[PDB]
Amino acid sequence: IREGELLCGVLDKAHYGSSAYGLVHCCYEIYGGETSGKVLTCLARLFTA
Amino acid sequence: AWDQDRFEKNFRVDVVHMDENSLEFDMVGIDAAIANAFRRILLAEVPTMAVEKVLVYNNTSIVQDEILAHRLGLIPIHADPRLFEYRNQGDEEGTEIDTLQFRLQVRCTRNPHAAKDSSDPNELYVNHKVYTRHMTWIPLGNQADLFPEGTIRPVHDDILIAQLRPGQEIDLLMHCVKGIGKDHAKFSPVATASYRLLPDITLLEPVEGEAAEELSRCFSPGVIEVQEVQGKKVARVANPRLDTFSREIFRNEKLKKVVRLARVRDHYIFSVESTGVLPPDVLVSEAIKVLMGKCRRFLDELDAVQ
Amino acid sequence: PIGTNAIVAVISYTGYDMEDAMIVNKASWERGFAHGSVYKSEFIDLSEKIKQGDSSLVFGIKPGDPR
Amino acid sequence: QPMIYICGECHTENEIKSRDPIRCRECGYRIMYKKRTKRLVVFDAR
Amino acid sequence: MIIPVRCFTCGKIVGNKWEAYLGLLQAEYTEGDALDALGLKRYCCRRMLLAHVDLIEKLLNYAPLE
Amino acid sequence: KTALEMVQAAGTDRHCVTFVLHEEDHTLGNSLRYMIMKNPEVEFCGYTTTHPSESKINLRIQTRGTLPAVEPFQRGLNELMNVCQHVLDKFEASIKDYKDQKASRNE
Repeated sequence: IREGELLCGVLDKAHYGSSAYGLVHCCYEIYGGETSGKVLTCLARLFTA
Repeated sequence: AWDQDRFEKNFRVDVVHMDENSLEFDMVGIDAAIANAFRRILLAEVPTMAVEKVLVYNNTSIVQDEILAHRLGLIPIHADPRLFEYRNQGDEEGTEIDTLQFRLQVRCTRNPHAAKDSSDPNELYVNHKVYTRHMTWIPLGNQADLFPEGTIRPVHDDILIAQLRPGQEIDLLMHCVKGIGKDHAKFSPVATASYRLLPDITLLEPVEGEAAEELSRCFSPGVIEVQEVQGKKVARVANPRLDTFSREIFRNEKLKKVVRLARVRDHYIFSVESTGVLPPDVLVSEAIKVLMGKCRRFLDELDAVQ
Repeated sequence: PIGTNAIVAVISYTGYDMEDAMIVNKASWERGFAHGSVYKSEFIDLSEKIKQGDSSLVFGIKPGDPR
Repeated sequence: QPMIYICGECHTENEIKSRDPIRCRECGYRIMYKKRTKRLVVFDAR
Repeated sequence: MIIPVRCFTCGKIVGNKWEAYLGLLQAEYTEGDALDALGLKRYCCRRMLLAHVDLIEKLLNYAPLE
Repeated sequence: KTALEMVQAAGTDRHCVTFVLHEEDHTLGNSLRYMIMKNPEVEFCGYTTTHPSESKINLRIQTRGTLPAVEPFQRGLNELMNVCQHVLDKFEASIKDYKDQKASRNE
């Protein structure tokens, strides 16, 4: 990911999963909390629909 | 973009069979998100009449009365849904305009002069299989002036309701009303309503030799007509419409690429199955009517707000 | 016989189904899918409490509040 | 009009009226039911 | 208990085929043929008869008959 | 007794606003939308169903220029209804055709 546009590679267990060095992991560290939570819920909704 | 006439050049509705309580017609040339709207409107919107209030006088059968009351509701009245009004809110009595009114009474007894046998109850009994022809319509006010004979009646006069033994009886007095198909499930005017897209079987190779045996068994009953231009059977499709995508072609490592299974883009095929409240044609027409009327409502509202 | 049949289609069509939660068509739940009823039969004896006289159970002569 | 009951083992009415035994004045056996009065009652069927 | 009125999955009227079912039974068809001749095609309506078991012809015997 | 109502966006006005129908399903909110889409002046058009235990939907419409969205909205309603009218005409025509034919076949 370079400037918020994924360019190669899947999203596997690591990132949206709850582990060190993940996507929702790092979002929270540098943006705050509420935006990480919003990312999580919206991404889940897309993934269901 | 959109253009009326470009479209209206294309649309055609071919019928392939209608009889009583059946219908099957190709809607070639419309886009999915409308066909889906038709099917939904059918299974949920064509209003119908039904039983929704049973009053009990003296139930003394095995069948407990709550369950008889609910087992009634599913019964279809064979009357006209277009000649009534939605029951005004409350008013259990109501008017003439918002009700039928039936009646059931089948007090049972023994057989007057029965033989020694005691083989079957029909010889041993009378009124022990309470059917629906023991229901009888009652008029309210001017229903007589309104309707002719032989209409108001449940649809089959064969739907078993109960079972009695000498000494037991029932006394009901129903109450019919009007409603829609989504407020409950005893309102669906049809059994089924669906659509599958015409399947299109294109041999990406001419199949030949002895394949005919396994091909003819790879597919639905009559699809590939073994054809013998020189006494030697070759295959060609008799009807690509008669198949359900067995997909039983792939299990043979070889015949996975000598054919091609797919769908034609927009070649929907409805099929309606009415219960009997109305024959399917009036059903389709009424569905379309209610769609159009809904849209008129919205538009006129947008108009009267500005 | 102990239970009633059913049609299963096994897909993740809603998300709802995981850790054993499952969705049931609402129509075929109106059409009669395994409706139930329970008979609880309480029991009473007025000999339980020792009182004077021939206490047995009956609506008295006295005009009961006519509900 | 008055109260009615049925004997269990033989099914023959007993009509308990007075202050009295609880035995079917013909049927030796003794345990009782009640009988149904024709009434009106509302019952939805949704 | 007694045969239900409308099928579970789809909605057809099935609350009448029972009598004709026993009928086409006495004429000795193998049930596959009976449920065919009675005009039922989608299987979710066939398992409504191929597996019903009647509990009033076995429960009425305790009738308080007279 | 509202049956159509719009809440005006904070960001701008009348090229992005969002509608709130009432009493609906995936029938309209999935036919009407497809109809609006054909219109080329519109940027964004999508719908959702705010709440399962209620029956009201949400319609989102966004447009390039400065004309409000009321115009694409209304023209979409009109397009759809004229469509259905033609379809019904062809339907009943074909019905009576095959009926009289079937009668003619067996006489």
